[PDB]
Amino acid sequence: NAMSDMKHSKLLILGSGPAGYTAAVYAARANLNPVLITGMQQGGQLTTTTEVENWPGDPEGLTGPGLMDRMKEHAERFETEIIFDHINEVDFSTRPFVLKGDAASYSCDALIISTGASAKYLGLESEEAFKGRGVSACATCDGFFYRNQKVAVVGGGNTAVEEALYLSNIAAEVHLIHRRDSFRAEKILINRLMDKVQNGNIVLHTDRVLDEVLGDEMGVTGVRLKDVKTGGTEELDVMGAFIAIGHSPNTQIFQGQLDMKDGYILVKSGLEGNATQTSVEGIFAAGDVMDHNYRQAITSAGTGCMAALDAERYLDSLN
Amino acid sequence: KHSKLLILGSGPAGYTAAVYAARANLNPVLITGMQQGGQLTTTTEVENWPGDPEGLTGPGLMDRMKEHAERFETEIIFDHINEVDFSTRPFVLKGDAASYSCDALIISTGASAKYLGLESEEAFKGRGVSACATCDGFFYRNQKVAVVGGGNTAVEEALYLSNIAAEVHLIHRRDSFRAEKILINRLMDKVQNGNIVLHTDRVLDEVLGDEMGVTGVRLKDVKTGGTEELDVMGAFIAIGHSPNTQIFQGQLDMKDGYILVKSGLEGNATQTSVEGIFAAGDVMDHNYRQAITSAGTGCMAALDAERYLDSLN
Ligand SMILES: Cc1cc2nc3c(=O)[nH]c(=O)nc-3n(C[C@H](O)[C@H](O)[C@H](O)COP(=O)(O)OP(=O)(O)OC[C@H]3O[C@@H](n4cnc5c(N)ncnc54)[C@H](O)[C@@H]3O)c2cc1C
Ligand SMILES: Cc1cc2nc3c(=O)[nH]c(=O)nc-3n(C[C@H](O)[C@H](O)[C@H](O)COP(=O)(O)OP(=O)(O)OC[C@H]3O[C@@H](n4cnc5c(N)ncnc54)[C@H](O)[C@@H]3O)c2cc1C
Ligand SMILES: NC(=O)c1ccc[n+]([C@@H]2O[C@H](COP(=O)([O-])OP(=O)(O)OC[C@H]3O[C@@H](n4cnc5c(N)ncnc54)[C@H](OP(=O)(O)O)[C@@H]3O)[C@@H](O)[C@H]2O)c1
Ligand SMILES: NC(=O)c1ccc[n+]([C@@H]2O[C@H](COP(=O)([O-])OP(=O)(O)OC[C@H]3O[C@@H](n4cnc5c(N)ncnc54)[C@H](OP(=O)(O)O)[C@@H]3O)[C@@H](O)[C@H]2O)c1
Ligand SMILES: C[As](C)(=O)[O-]
Ligand SMILES: C[As](C)(=O)[O-]
Ligand SMILES: [K+]
Ligand SMILES: [K+]
Repeated sequence: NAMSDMKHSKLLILGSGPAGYTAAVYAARANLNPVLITGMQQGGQLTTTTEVENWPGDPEGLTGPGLMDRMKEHAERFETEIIFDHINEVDFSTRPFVLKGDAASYSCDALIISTGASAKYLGLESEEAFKGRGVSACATCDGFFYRNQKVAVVGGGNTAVEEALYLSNIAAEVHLIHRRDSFRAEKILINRLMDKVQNGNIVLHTDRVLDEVLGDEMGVTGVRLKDVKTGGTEELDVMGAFIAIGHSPNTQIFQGQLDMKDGYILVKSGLEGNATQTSVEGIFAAGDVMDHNYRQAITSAGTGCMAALDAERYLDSLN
Repeated sequence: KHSKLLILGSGPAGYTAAVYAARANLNPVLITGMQQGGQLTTTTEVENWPGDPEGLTGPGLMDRMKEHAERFETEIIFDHINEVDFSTRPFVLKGDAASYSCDALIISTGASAKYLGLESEEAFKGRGVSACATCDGFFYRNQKVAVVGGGNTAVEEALYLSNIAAEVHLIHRRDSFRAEKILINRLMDKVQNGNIVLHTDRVLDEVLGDEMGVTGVRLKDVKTGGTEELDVMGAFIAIGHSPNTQIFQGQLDMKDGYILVKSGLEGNATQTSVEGIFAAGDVMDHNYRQAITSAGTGCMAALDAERYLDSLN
């Protein structure tokens, strides 16, 4: 443990997802000697999915972990300095910028924020009570515990549908709960889903919200659903409940210091360059932390590249 | 031939759009244009496509993108659009022999090499003036050649030619280059220890040659106006690219040839000034112009179009 013998670098990148690692590749080739803080989820959100089929140019068989191992190797090839830490506090009122991690503090002249997003929970007291004892937000992490069991999935987007598909090969049955009667997942995934609904072991509970997670002193034994149209409730017996209701941008540490809207970092955007510039000159943002609309790996990688070229131009304008 | 979605262009923006459109069950039809695979098919080394191991080549990446689009059953058509009508719905586009219509359109027709516009430069095209080093470089085996330009393309072309030609004369109107720093390091190693010669603070004043082709160039000093002559067998022009938008003039809002799009943080960012027409890649980006950013906006254009098509019912 050190006393603010701060590590200074010209360019600091927060995050080890596709935006952060693409930013590193471009910044290293620009001779910026980037330093990248991985955060607690090394490799980012893709490391919890098993198949990526829309990373353009890859043959059948890519996995999430596989792509992000390649991305780390690529940043390392250009001598990116990669540090396993997690930033818990920042000071952007001062130059150089100061970021406090759990291991050390860091300072920089330019900062790329690509801290991505974390799984959202419903915010129920019973959901919180059963976390780790049958409530989970990560099906690849916890699915194998439910072999031949009944499990629930809550949500109606790409993550929920993918998690229900993944669990259907492990669990005896998957109860997919969603508050409307149609899904916003990719159509190819909806086709796979509906094939398992009519021929397989997925059961739909549309127009439902999770009212309460039910359980004993050991863990989950069911969920109560509420009909969104009538207010009536029913019970479903399951041993596990996977929460797949979206991801929230990881921006809590920047509150009050960057312009933000609904937790997303605002950037210049536009067609005239400097499109990833935040409200603080010299701080740029890339990936899911500033995109509430597209939220793909390829679009995250693309804005990661833009943040590195923006930062390079900004640092060049200093000297 | 009608389709819900037509994509113009077989570069990384077009093919990423096709992958996403195909997975959205839109049955995309993609027109390749004349340069099948796009600009990247003319570079030998791609080192900043994130996640690829050492040794990726342009044609190799673009072969992979095409297979990816084919896997999801994109319909890929070798044709080139010479005329469009956007005042009608569905939109109508005319290729070399057949006509196409669509309810939604993604334009990702990229950019093509600019020439200086000199009379002698025009006169010697195909006879020693070229804008593509990997297409023509083999013809100058152990010869002296010139490259004009100061960006990533000119520096990469001078480096590529330096393994083929005896001497490469790199001509640029300032004394520093705007290429990636790692490429400038490689260039300066071959300047000090190899067969590349810098002619900084120079512009190409005239291409010289005989009845068969180029035999020299006249350079002009940008500070004094004095001139000198260089003996070369070939001149490669690498002064940037210009967006392939001529066929859209008068039907989409444009600025300097770039198609304008909504942009912004609220979605529909690739929407042009015509509802149901979207643009992605180098046709709408004059600032970043990389394969990875083109792929990203091709993804956005496919998701914008899917929402548009859904809204029709
Ligand atoms: C289950 C699942 C499946 C998916 N499948 C696909 C798919 O098939 N195709 C696709 O295109 N997209 C997919 N996505 C989306 C894709 O994962 C994201 O769009 C992409 O990962 C976003 O990249 P990013 O770099 O912005 O953020 P992330 O990948 O979220 O990475 C953010 C990084 O920031 C770091 N970080 C966070 N907070 C801090 C802090 N305080 N200090 C330092 N570092 C921090 C994290 O540790 C992480 O490394 C999927 C997502 C999920 C959850
Ligand atoms: C020599 C060179 C080296 C490069 N190296 C790199 C690199 O290492 N890394 C990197 O990231 N980027 C590199 N780039 C840039 C990269 O090539 C572009 O950013 C990217 O190709 C743009 O993709 P795109 O799909 O927008 O356009 P393009 O790849 O240009 O594709 C446009 C497509 O549209 C088609 N088209 C044109 N007109 C019509 C029409 N009327 N009808 C139908 N179709 C039409 C064309 O046939 C072509 O298929 C390089 C470029 C060059 C020239
Ligand atoms: N294969 C892939 O490309 C892939 C895989 C995973 C993720 N992604 C991308 O990553 C992003 C995140 O995906 P996601 O599915 O995690 O999020 P998402 O697209 O935001 O979906 C959230 C789903 O949960 C529902 N929901 C949200 N809050 C809720 C609440 N409090 N109670 C009940 N239901 C709630 C939403 O319902 P409504 O529909 O009623 O709002 C929606 O169906 C998306 O852009 C996605 O496309 C892509
Ligand atoms: N490795 C890669 O990532 C890679 C490889 C190739 C291309 N690209 C990208 O694709 C885009 C296109 O690059 P590019 O190099 O083709 O074009 P560019 O970036 O526009 O550079 C054009 C170069 O030519 C010079 N120039 C322009 N017009 C001129 C004229 N009339 N006479 C003399 N000189 C002239 C410019 O000089 P000034 O500098 O004096 O303006 C500049 O040096 C770029 O954004 C580039 O980074 C990337
Ligand atoms: C709206 As702003 C100050 O983040 O460019
Ligand atoms: C920039 As516009 C007129 O296409 O919204
Ligand atoms: K996935
Ligand atoms: K290249």
